[PDB]
Amino acid sequence: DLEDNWETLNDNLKVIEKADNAAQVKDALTKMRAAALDAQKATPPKLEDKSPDSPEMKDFRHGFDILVGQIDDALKLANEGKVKEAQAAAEQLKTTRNAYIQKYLGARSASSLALAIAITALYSAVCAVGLLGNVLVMFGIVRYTKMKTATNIYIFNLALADALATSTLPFQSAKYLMETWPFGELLCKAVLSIDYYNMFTSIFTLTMMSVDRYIAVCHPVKALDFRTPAKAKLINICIWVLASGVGVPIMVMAVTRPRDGAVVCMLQFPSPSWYWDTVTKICVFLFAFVVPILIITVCYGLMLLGSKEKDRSLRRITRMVLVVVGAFVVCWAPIHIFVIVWTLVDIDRRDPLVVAALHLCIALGYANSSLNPVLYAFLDENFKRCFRQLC
Amino acid sequence: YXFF
Repeated sequence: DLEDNWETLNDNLKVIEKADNAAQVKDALTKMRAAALDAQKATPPKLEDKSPDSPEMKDFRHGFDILVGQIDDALKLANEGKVKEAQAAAEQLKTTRNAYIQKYLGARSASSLALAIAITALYSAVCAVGLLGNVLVMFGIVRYTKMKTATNIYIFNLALADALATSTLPFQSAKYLMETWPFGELLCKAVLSIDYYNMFTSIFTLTMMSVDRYIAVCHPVKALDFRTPAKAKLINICIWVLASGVGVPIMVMAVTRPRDGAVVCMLQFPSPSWYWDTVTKICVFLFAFVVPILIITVCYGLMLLGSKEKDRSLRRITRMVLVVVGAFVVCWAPIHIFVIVWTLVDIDRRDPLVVAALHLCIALGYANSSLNPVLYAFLDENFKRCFRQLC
Repeated sequence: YXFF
């Protein structure tokens, strides 16, 4: 609410500095005076919850009574037609603002801190699970010769992308808490492109697992030729190369720049950025979400259409993939919707309940990576055994 | 995902 008011002071100030007449100068002043009075009413973060009559609080409030006074002065001039004089008077109050009140602003809200700590918690929590949980999955598959299944080789691929994903989390946590990116450009590039690799390689593998189940079920004759592990490895590598059609351009495009007191990691789309940004944001929604989903739904639709333990086994393994597919969807469906709203429907983007909910369901996205290894070891018996065998 |  206050930074909003401080925003309109600054903005109206430079409207006066670019003005050509008394009316439009006057109007601007009259806005600032309102801004400065609703700002005076407000308590700022540096003064989190001091005595409503502490020296520092009395002193902050004073700064505004001063500023207002000066606005009523400039407004007396503009009223009398004295434009330039009103403009000069406006110049001196930018300073009088900064000299007195500015020392009270800039700090982070206690709520905001709480969010940051809450995130760091969840992140650390996800991170400790997923990073562990998928290193196990990756270790378990390679080590034990008994585990080289076509579908399991695809899982390896997921456990890899998920692992890589969950290695970036503490860096994001530190970025949130300390309000800056202290890790340098290379690692900025590393972290973002990893975040994109994670989305595509996952959803492409999950499409190919689905394609895999389908040929398994509906074309068991044909399957024997295409359902080998060596080939799954090949498709895994294809999934990665293909994904690099989106991952490498981000690798280059991602960069580190200083902005308004901090260092921030971000994407740099060739101008127009806001357009190309949307372009990509749509493609990621189509080609890493709906379009692969439609394929999966088809694959699964068709399977609605042999020995004792093998028929039971297919069912169990097939039913596993649907859950991980579904579990995936429900984790990412929230955030993929939110981002498309965020970048098309102009809602209110600074609200507590909004920002939190966004962050609190980006978190769900990343929670998908810690969930996976659990689902593997609770819906696959061989995984269930291995995980409680170790310890 | 996502970011600036």
